[PDB]
Amino acid sequence: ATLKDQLIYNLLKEEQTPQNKITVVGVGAVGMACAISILMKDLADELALVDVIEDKLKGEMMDLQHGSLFLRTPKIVSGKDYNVTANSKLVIITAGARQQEGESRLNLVQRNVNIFKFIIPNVVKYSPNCKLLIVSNPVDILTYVAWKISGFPKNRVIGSGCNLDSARFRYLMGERLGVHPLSCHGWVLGEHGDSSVPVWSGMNVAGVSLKTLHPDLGTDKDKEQWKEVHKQVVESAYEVIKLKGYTSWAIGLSVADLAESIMKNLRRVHPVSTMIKGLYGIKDDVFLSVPCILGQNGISDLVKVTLTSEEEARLKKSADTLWGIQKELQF
Amino acid sequence: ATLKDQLIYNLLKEEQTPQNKITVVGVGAVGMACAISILMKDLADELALVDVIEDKLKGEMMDLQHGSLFLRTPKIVSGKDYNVTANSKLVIITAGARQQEGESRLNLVQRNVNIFKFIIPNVVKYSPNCKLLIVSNPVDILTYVAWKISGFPKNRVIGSGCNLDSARFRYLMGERLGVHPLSCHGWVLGEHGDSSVPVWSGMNVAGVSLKTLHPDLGTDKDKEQWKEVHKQVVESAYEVIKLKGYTSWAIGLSVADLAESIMKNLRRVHPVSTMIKGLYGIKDDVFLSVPCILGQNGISDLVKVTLTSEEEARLKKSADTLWGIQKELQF
Amino acid sequence: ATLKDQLIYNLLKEEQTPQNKITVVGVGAVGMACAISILMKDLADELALVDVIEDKLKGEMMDLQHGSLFLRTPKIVSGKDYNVTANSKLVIITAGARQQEGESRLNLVQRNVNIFKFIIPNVVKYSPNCKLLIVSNPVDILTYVAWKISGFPKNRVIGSGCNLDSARFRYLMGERLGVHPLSCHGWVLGEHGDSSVPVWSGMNVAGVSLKTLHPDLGTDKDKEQWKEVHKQVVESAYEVIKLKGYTSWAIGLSVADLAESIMKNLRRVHPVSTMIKGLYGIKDDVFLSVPCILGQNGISDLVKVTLTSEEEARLKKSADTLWGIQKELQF
Amino acid sequence: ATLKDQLIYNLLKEEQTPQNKITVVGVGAVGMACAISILMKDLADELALVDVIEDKLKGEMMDLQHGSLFLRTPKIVSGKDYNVTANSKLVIITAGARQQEGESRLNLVQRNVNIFKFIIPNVVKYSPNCKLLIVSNPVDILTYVAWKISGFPKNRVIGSGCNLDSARFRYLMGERLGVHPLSCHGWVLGEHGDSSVPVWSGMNVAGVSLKTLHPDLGTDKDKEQWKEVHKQVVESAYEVIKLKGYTSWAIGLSVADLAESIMKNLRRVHPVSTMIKGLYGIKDDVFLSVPCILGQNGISDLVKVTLTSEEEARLKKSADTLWGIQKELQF
Repeated sequence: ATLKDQLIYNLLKEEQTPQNKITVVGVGAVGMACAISILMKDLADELALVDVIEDKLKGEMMDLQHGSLFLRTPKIVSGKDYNVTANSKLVIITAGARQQEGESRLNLVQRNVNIFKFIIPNVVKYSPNCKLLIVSNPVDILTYVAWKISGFPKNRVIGSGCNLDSARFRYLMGERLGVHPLSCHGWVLGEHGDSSVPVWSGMNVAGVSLKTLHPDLGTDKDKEQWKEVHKQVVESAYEVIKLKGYTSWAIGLSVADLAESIMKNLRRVHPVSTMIKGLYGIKDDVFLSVPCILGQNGISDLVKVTLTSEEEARLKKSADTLWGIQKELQF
Repeated sequence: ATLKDQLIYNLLKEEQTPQNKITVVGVGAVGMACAISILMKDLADELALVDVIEDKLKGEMMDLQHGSLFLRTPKIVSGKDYNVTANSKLVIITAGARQQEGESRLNLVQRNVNIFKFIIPNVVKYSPNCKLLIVSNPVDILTYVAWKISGFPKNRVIGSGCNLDSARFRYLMGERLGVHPLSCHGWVLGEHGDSSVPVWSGMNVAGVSLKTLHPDLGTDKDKEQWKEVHKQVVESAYEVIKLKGYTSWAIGLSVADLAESIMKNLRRVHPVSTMIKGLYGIKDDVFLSVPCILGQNGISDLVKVTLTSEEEARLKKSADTLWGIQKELQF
Repeated sequence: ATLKDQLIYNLLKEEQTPQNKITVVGVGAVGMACAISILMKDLADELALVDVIEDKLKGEMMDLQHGSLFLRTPKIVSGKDYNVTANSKLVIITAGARQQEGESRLNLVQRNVNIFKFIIPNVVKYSPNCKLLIVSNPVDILTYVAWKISGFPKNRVIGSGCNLDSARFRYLMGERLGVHPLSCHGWVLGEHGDSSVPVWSGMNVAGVSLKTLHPDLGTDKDKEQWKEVHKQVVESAYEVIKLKGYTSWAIGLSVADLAESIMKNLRRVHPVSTMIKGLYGIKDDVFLSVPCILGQNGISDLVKVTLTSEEEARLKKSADTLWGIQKELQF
Repeated sequence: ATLKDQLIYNLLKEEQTPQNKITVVGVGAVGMACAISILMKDLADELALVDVIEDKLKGEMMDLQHGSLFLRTPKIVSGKDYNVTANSKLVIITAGARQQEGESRLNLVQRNVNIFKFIIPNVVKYSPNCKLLIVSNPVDILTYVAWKISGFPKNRVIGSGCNLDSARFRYLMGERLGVHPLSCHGWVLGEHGDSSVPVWSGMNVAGVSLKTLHPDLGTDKDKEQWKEVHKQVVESAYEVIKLKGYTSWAIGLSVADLAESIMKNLRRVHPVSTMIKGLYGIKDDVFLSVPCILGQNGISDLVKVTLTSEEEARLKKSADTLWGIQKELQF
């Protein structure tokens, strides 16, 4: 008899079905940051990695596996075939084309659509009940694309949206005030990136309205120039990209935070990208970041934030731009 | 009055001395894996990053800072000047030279020595009471170098040594037996890399000696070829390097495990590289991996593993090789 | 419209089926220690508490609920009706009768049987696929009882058995050696309590056999009297009971450790009580503690520990005693 | 040579100085709930327990020690002599007299003063640099007493105050709205207990003011009777006490949350009891709960919450009552 059979008496042939499985698609810096963050928060009993570059994929998988002693996620697998993703509760999509210099936004989105036309039906085939969390940029449009291709109901297709931007906002707020960002409250909503909307009316510490204490907050008459905070939020990513080449750690952490609300059914509120038609005067199928209640069924509820006519106007303009692109897309 | 002063009443101007500070030197893939692993285990109240490449350094720092909302380490700093490292309890060195094409080993090692002649006195100046953890390769030699340059007592200079190799060994063992590596015990000792020694006599599950059940275990007559496991331990790292270009996650996790024993004064036993002269038959000032008890004073105690004459012979040969290299070095 | 409906837009009416639910039966000190340990390790998305004393039950539930802000288990429920336990993955039984003055052991055990005849079919009705973890004393016998009543296969009925005794053993060993118990290995097997068997041959640090270094280890000629360690393992529990009235924290922590292996499918090895007929020379349907691999299907595999004829004799004597009691029982 | 000395080579005689030590005074249900919560959050490298009932104290200590394998706090000690508390960073006081039926508030406070006159100088003697966290009831007065006796500056004497009441408020808010309490914001301030002040103006989700959406919020004209939420907060403890005899778990969790901000220097904002003279028109040395920034030096800063004249009036009346008692105290 083998050493194993001398040492160990087997009771069960186990038809291994994963109970809390997560898949990350794309093993670039973003995908791997998501993976390590997920592994270190014990959110999954099985982690699957998928990418088209087989050697890099295998290398990342093995590197993680070699750290198993220090983790509590007993199964880490990878493959270019989507059968490795079967029965995932949550599938995180980070794959996508990188925008070349002089490439139009439309062209970039169409390249990503061509990628998603392959990824999404494969994901859906093997995990028809999963939640989709889209991290790939441009996230609002790509969440829309994932939604269109998957045929999933809207509660189950979520874009990372302005979750990280809101985290950055709160970090900068905390630095200005000398308070941990957990205790600084403020929301960045709408379209991820330059057009996002900082909701000044909601910024507070301990329930104290900053806008109330300082009525010129976020305006051009503001002597403390709080507008810059938002400008910094918008530009931070660029700066990080200018400095180290890309951004990864912060995105990975924010994505793991989302994953945690979903996998643990927390019903926390996160600013994520969701199908917003019928709100704020928006009449098209577009996805924008609003505060959403996240749980085991994805987005169950939305918070209705009261906005100024100017803030609503920004949202509508974003919706118009997004739709102007989306209607050109070939599925 | 400013918004801050309308919102916040200050009681104290605080000369904040960090109480649980860790420094990582080198922000390549290894250093950043160490940093993220440390941040996600809440081991430090302040993390300092140091490197000579300033833009990359700043970018990595900012990327981590942007995730502050999701972390419990309130201060992350960086700089090329070592004054940012002041008052660290633990300093982790991952920096080192990369071997150029056609450069001899002695030359490469000498370049690392010259680098350490700058790094180490700077580290010691600002944190004279710290523990030094050397991760840079070749790790046994560079740990010797750090020890010589720092003038620290030997309990406070630790090389990562065979900690990860032992973790890999336990992973592979776990895969062969169908058991989590936490419950599979086995030690890889001696010189990190090709010359390491798998201590077959200690391999066990639930205290059951595998060698006793299978006396040919690890020999050439072993029909199950357990030798291959050790071979894979040695080679897997090369494989990962061939597949993805480098290794990072597993080393980061194992280093964070070491850091955890040190920062929490756990007195767990880890196979790390220590100045082993006067034990195990070793007669030169060399560092080799043995099981060490790690706590807040670094290595306070060593486990004396009973070895066969053949295992002892391998350790002595490693010591002779290491000393043969070290005596060529100029300090 | 209500405030909620002005604030929140609902997308979904959710039939929420909990995905990682745990039930604790009995809210005495042991049950509540288990509950708090489970809540602080984030093992469950729903925790159900059950007991016959309704006011105490409700109070404990509310007290836990009031700490929800500090926890990551979004649903805590309680009730005397077992419908609150529906769809549990793991059900932990701590309930049992207390021996009255002048009541025989057989009588006490029979009362526990009669209690289990109510509890177990109710548990099974609402969670037919759960794992049962029996903590109630006398644990080997009551685990047998739960197994008989439930009709579950043996992989799914687990007694806490000698898990805590082994933890205590490793603590005492750690105290003697100056090493954390995580790095001190030793197994207490067989019948929980006075008759348990310390397996001296497996006691080790870093794979170094203590028995090999010290052949008299655990015998009567042992000048260091390591036997006393086992004695203390047996007696410490009495001592704690004499000192504070009962024991709770350590058992709660050890049970949460078991739960963690089960809920996360870890396949770690734990010394738990399992139906051991056909192994270790045992010929009756009795439960004894051996090292078991624990995962999502309960006990999937057992480690076959090499024992001396004397150790085997002790196990057989325990089996005969247990069967001698069990055959008097009426189901 | 002993087995230990054969197995282990000692490098260091360690003058053991704790780096992150916490003391809990009082091992009643509250003290032990604090202790288990602290142990499970890895906030201390050493935990000291102190109480006057020696057998109960020893029993609790041993019970915790037996769970060491499952914890990462390597030293747990206890004693009636305060020398066991030496060099604590944080000392949590839960000891105190229990109010008898018909005992006046003044008489109860004086009994507690007599207890504190023994406890506090002993604590201060052995840990002159510690932060004091007073949990004993009535907490506002006893924090004042601890402050007077210790001679500590006010940043270093903190009362648990309305931290738990605010947590309960947020729990109830979450239940009314279907949102996790982490995402529900609301503050209970002032005097702990019936006279506490729910700050309706600050209640919000995602920065959306509930008071703005529902102007009658918290008034007698409120058709949804949100006032009841506060009444429930006030009464919850009584109910829990009526049901199970006392309250423990929630307090333990909230206290551990405070301890975490202090031990990790987080600078989070918590509603804790602090010396409030010179604010809200208060002219006496009284302690009330306001939002405080908590870190390694205790309370470094206060948030200035804008209150209505009615809310201020409630605070002033509380201050008057507290002072009316405090001026009768004999030190």
